[PDB]
Amino acid sequence: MRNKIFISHATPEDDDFTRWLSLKLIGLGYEVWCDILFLDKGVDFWSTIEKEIRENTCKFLIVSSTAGNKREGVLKELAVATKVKKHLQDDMFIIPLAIDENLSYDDINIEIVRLNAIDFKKSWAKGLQDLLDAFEKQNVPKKPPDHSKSNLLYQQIFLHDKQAIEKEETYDSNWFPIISFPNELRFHRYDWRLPKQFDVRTLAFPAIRYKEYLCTFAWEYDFIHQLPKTETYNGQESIRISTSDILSGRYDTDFIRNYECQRLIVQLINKAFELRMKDKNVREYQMSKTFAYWIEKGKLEKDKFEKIKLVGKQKNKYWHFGISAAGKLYPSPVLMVSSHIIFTMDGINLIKSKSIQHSSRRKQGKNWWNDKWREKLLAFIRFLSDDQNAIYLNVGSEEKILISNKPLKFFGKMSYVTPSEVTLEEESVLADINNFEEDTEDLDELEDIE
Amino acid sequence: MKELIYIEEPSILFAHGQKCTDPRDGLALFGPLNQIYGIKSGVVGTQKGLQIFKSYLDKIQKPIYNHNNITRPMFPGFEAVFGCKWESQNIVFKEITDEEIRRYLFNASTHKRTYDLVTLFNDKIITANKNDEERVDVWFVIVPAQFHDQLKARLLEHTIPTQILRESTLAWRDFKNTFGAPIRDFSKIEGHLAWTISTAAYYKAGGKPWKLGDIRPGVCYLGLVYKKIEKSKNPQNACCAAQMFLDNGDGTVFKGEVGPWYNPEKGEYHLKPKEAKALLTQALESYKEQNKSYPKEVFIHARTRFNDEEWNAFNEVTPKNTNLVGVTITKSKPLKLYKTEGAFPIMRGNAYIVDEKKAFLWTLGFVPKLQSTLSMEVPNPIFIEINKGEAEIQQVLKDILALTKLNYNACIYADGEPVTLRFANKIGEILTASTEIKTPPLAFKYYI
RNA sequence: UGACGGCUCUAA
DNA sequence: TTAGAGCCGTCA
Ligand SMILES: [Mg+2]
Repeated sequence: MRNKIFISHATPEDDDFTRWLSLKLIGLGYEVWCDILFLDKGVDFWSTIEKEIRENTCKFLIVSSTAGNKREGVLKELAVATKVKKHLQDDMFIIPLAIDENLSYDDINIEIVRLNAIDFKKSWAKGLQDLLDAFEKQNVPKKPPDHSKSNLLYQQIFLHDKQAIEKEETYDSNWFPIISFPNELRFHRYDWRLPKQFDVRTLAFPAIRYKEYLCTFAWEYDFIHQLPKTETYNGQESIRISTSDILSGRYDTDFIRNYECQRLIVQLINKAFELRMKDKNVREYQMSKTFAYWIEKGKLEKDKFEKIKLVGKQKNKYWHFGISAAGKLYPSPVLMVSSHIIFTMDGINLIKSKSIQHSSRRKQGKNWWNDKWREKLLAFIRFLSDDQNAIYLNVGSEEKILISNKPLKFFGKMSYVTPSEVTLEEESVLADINNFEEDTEDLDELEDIE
Repeated sequence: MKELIYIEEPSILFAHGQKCTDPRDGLALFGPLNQIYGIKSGVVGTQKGLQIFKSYLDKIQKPIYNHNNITRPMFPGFEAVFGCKWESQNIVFKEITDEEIRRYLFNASTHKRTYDLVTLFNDKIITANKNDEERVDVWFVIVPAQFHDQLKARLLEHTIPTQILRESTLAWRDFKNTFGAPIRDFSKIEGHLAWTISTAAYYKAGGKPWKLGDIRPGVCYLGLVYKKIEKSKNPQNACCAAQMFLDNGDGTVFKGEVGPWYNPEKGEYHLKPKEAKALLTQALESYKEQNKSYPKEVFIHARTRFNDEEWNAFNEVTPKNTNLVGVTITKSKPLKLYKTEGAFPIMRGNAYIVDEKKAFLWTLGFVPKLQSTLSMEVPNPIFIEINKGEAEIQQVLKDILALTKLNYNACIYADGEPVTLRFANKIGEILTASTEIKTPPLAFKYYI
């Protein structure tokens, strides 16, 4: 029953080739035992010495790379290995699998150079078969080769360690549902009440001009200020379409089908956003193809709102949270926002060059993750909200759309491993006066270093 | 209030009949499918790059570590993972004789310089592959407007694989910036950088590391996606490229008929029906040639919606038994599904379905076998819809997840978008570099 | 001008 | 609605 191979290595230290060597050793047919390859009750104990090093081993392998002369784990087992070899009165029992090249000839454990050492420093191609040929010439027992066990045992080691777990949990979307809408949509057109030269994008209320068919959402008497001769008309001759049916697609006529109306509502639901940004006291940024809106410097309680740091300083520069909106209504009438980070030297004047803005943007969001991002997005929506339940976006004089602030909830099935604390990094809390107190020193110094 | 859905990660197949989800983990344990014993990969470059290449080769044999060695696992060595010899001596290591440093006069034409440098490398490779007798498998080029596409374009007609590397990547540690910093800091990804180079250069040296092994027979995941050429005189003229993909990943590529398929007003891309029949039939006949049986389905993938008249150009060349459905793939439309609690986003493989045609799929996230997310910030999904035809949305979702893992240019855990898209993206640009050559070859090595 | 991801700007 | 390009960190 003596058909096993023992592996000794620094399990916690930088000895990770023992994993792949053991898998190949069991893959090639040899029955190999290592510290990691037996992980169901602790890692290493006296039980390894108790049975296998005496009764169930054929070779003993030492990873003498960096601290073999120093580590107690490699030394305490080697002491067992040396005397158990004498009890067997064999010749070749321990093998010095030297790994580190930096281990000089004058710096090596005294108790390992007793037997000749196979070489792995320059390349494995010399060492992989060197174990193989030595085992054959020494008649090491060999099960018939099979890689099925190597795959099977590889999964077991890293199955409880990490895999998908079917535990139900919810997710917070980027989609803001819309539940209240004006009951009707009106199109005003006489071909003479308005000309085709003046700008419609600058109109006091959301409305744009097409080549032949005009669109708006207000009455005929709400556009006197831009140009006169509009209030004299009556609303009975306007083109009224039920909004409750304009989106479901049931409506369809000759001038425009239902799908043209869907594109029109999107244009109106988006152009109307810019007017609400003059009511919540935020600055506007000439973003490409959209508009980014961010809160000014120290407007809220010390650059932060609701214990969320929506505004902060990145070293020399000042960063501010901001969003850009987009209204889509295909699966359901919802509002969409694109998260943005906007930089300014002080706040009086933004940085003229866009390249520095993006490059600085890249670094700032680098140390950001899910919750650190999600909580900072919902914050900029709740403040923008004119009410706790929803926001009030003005589209008409007496009718306004209502967009909820709480995003829609999606619940899944597979989230993450059952044990908590996936990454035990930077969890302690110390008495600090400013955020990133010691962190900025680490970040700034590394930039100077590299 | 609605409900999400998750798709199990498809398991690729490796040598010895062993399947492991991670391409890097399974390859080290078992090895590639085809064991190309002779890896005589030649090198063609300047002497400084050559010794940089020579230094890198011995580094490949030695293990290369990532300072965070759980998200980007070990790279023990080329002879260990693949079992195929490769050193700095068996190479032909022919030298690009570019040490001439003299300037009689310059000219205000960067394209002329770009054409000159590209031309100066093509002839050297040509003069070698014909004169010699030994089997050189790769011709790695070293570089001290665009170069890569035309360098591959001219080399495409000669049927000889080539890879271009080493602007600053191979010797990044010494090739720092002008202020004592690594201009491309790979200290974090040192182990992973050698992973992709070893896997990719092995594949284009006649290799084929891994192929999918949980498929239903009789399928064909053809990839058809339009491209654009900025050098075309006709404003609407742009290149269309097809792409045949089977389970093994070694399909065929046929250059589609270039023509004015761009609509500035409608903002869409469609071809004439007549040539649509030929492109599908040419691809359909090739699959029958390499399989002897007509497919039971053709999941032609695309990234732009298509009209109906083009669809009627496919329903007649397809036999009665065959069925074909064209799935559109998009990612611009965002849907960021932040997790309720914790800083770890949703894992890859989760999908959102809105109807029988349109659906969202997350191919990025913290992998339950990596403890890390393949994206910087919270990752947006890919919007995929069944444009025309009738199929099962779950099946294409599962298959499109599977097809994302079969990328050979890189050995990452799983590509964000299917290789049928990204590989088509680069080959189209290569085609636009030199449209003269009618290049139908099955091998992707002269492309990737 | 290794690879992936991320947004960011460029027209049509 | 879609591409092409372009900087840039490397995934708690
Ligand atoms: Mg490549």
